[PDB]
Amino acid sequence: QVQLVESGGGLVQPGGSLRLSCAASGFTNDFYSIAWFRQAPGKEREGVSWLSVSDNTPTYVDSVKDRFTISRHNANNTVYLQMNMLKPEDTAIYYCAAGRFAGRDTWPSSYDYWGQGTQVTVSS
Amino acid sequence: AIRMTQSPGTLSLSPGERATLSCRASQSISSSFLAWYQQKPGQAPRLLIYGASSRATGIPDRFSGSGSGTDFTLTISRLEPEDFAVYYCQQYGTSPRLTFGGGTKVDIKRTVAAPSVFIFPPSDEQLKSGTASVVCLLNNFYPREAKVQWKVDNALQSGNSQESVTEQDSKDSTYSLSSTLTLSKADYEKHKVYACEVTHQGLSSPVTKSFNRGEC
Amino acid sequence: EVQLVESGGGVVQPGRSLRLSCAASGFTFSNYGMHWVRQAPGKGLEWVAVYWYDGGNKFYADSVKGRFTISRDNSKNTLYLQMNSLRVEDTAVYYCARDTAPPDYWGQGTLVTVSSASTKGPSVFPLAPSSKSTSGGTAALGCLVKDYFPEPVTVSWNSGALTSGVHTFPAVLQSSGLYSLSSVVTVPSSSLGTQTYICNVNHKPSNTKVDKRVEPK
Amino acid sequence: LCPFDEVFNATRFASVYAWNRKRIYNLAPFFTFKCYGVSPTKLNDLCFTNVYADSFVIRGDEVRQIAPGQTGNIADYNYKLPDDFTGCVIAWNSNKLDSKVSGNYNYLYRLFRKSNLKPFERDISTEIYQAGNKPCNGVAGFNCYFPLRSYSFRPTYGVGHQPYRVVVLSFE
Repeated sequence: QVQLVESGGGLVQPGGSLRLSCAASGFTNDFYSIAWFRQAPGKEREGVSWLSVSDNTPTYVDSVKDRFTISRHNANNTVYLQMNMLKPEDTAIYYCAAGRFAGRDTWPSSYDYWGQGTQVTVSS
Repeated sequence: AIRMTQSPGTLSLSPGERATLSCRASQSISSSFLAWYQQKPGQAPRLLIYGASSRATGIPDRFSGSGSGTDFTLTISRLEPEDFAVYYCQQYGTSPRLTFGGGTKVDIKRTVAAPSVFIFPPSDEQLKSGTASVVCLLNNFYPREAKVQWKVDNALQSGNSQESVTEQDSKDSTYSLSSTLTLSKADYEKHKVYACEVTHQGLSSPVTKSFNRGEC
Repeated sequence: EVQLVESGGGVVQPGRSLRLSCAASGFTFSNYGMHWVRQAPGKGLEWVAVYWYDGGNKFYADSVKGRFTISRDNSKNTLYLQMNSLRVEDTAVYYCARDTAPPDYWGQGTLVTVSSASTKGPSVFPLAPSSKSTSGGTAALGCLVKDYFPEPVTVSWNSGALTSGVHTFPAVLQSSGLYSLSSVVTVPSSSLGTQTYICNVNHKPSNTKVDKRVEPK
Repeated sequence: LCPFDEVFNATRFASVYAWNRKRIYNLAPFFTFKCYGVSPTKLNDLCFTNVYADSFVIRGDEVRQIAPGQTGNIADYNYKLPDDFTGCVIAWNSNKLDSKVSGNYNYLYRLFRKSNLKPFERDISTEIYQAGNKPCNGVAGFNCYFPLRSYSFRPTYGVGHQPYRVVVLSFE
């Protein structure tokens, strides 16, 4: 029923930009939230950006604060993660996740709905 | 209930040696709930290890714990002179009850020392009061395992003797033991020969010291 | 940092009562559970009772259920143990310790002695050196310190001038309820007829001082 | 003013099985902040009858259970939230306060129970749980276990076994 559609990854040089997209389908209402988890090589899933949809309130970890921007386009029901000033640190598999709540969590297990990850690689 | 058995009962090592202490459990136990202690004579137990492998604040790094399931181990990589003491393990954490281990004593090591045996007749002033105590001294021997048997007219006594053992001497690492035979004055003057026989690792043959009641 | 200090422990006849106290300092007392643990002389550690902080649940070991009562006054940072209908088998060093699994820092440890006797000084009898039982040129002599209560006694030889080769054995509780121990010293047999040997026994509970001269038979 | 400092800045928290309840915005990224049935930006514009503040401590791997329609050891036997729960849940890593440096064995959890807990039910019973056929009669033995176990909060563990102080705000 509920389904998240991810796309937008690729290979980029240090300093470039990238736009990830998470398309949420079978949601009745606007009462859910989106989180972006990146899984570095050998690291655990770690949230980097959160968006409470009903309130349109973003949250970012400090390492991506001014470089990452999360927002939502209402028409296509899609959450976007604009990643600017990319560093080699940002290389990871990015996931978007959904839950029937308004807010944010560092715990992946708190999200009952996910999407298939997209690869983001930053090197020269 | 759970029973914690430590082995061996007495660990005899020299300073600088590696110590391996064992703690065996009657049931399988989550490694999160096992502790180790050090207790010195006259002191409260000082916590060494908790959670099978974690050292409390201040514990030197020569102490290391391991194990899971039913077998746990406390390892001392290098025995320092301050480390010779009594060590208990504990099955805390589960229920309020704090079951403790029986204890393993780590003492100093030494060459085998045969005991010097002495027998003391009861004093004439004590016999004035109706009791006769015969004292048998085992002086400066090692190891601690020693057998002391009282013979009264070549008849083996039982239930009328008590033993006391000294702590391992700091200077020569030997032990001493006193066995005291307590008889009434009437029973004491019924018999003639009083002997305590001593068997110890340092003695080729069991040594018997005796005196005849009334002789000089 | 943190430390505990106990008190109250003392001699008490069977059937009577006694209350122990445990004074805490250096931490927020009201946030921690407390445990009484005891240790009979020459034996191992036995858990007695716990006062949990969370709900206030009190748990007692089966040996002491109904006879002992644990309580606390957080405003005074004090833990108590009321011991009622005391028995001989309750004689032990009682340790105050945290409930923080396992226990981080313990207390001093008071000594509760439950016995039915009266304060009494020891009789001192000589353990005379033998004229023939010389073990390789060395002779043994000592003093039998018998029938006293309670612990302890101190034994010195020649007012402290003789300490080498001296062994003062631990006391044993006889079936009479009184203690008894021997203190011995090994000396050269050649000095038995020349050197005077005197054992100085002191028992402060009964205010008893005894000097017994030990001479060959 | 509503006593919110007494709950968040409290010196110690209660165990999850005996969770305390106190009858009564910007935060930071290291705070788990989930809300159910209501929006955070609208809390200043709403009046409620009663606001309950539940506080306790669990380990990191169990924060997922403090949520409506969840199952597990903590939700079923310690602290359960209803399916129509209206409120927010707040949690943060408190390893510097409830671990080895402090040494706070104030956080317990319930392991055995005959049935699940109803929403907002607190079970402080310490009766020997009967897991077999024979009656326990308060004796810890085979198929008769004490229903409370401990948390062994160590420093070496990785967030999943580290303490998290949870504050659940119910809006009635």
